[PDB]
Amino acid sequence: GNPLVYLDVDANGKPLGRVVLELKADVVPKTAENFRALCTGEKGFGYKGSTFHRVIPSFMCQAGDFTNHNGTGGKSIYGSRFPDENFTLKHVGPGVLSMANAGPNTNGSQFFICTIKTDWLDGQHVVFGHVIEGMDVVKKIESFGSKSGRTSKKIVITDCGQLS
Ligand SMILES: O[C@@H]1CO[C@@H]2C[C@H]1Nc1ccccc12
Repeated sequence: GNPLVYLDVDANGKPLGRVVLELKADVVPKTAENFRALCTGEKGFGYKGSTFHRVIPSFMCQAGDFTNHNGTGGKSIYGSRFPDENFTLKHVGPGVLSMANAGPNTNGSQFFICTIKTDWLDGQHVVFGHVIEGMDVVKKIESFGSKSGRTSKKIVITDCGQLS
């Protein structure tokens, strides 16, 4: 069974609500497991307390750099980077959960949730899940972004974890 995990997100300390994500461990077990474990914090580090640092309306919301908080950092539960597992899942529309990277085989912890079909990323970013509920919360996050990616409020993952 695929994990169900959640992100509780605030904007300047004000709750926006909860995003619930299905992780496709049945297709990309290593990538799903990394994200699941970073939600629970069970390795001693993870997403709790970190930010959505790059948010671009009509594109995507990017988070997961819990070390440098600016797109340069993050790390996986395996090491500083891990290979692209596969590209079987595609960026088919809004709600897709996919790995940010810095080129081939540079997955760490940064990730993005799409607010549009980002099919030009197929074959280059590992898709590993989708939004089950809370896409309205993703839209609220999106509303505090801008074309440069700079956010107009501090968007924080106040809490995260696993539901099943
Ligand atoms: O080691 C890799 C590559 O450098 C950082 C940290 C980690 N993942 C990642 C993903 C997107 C952007 C930058 C990075």
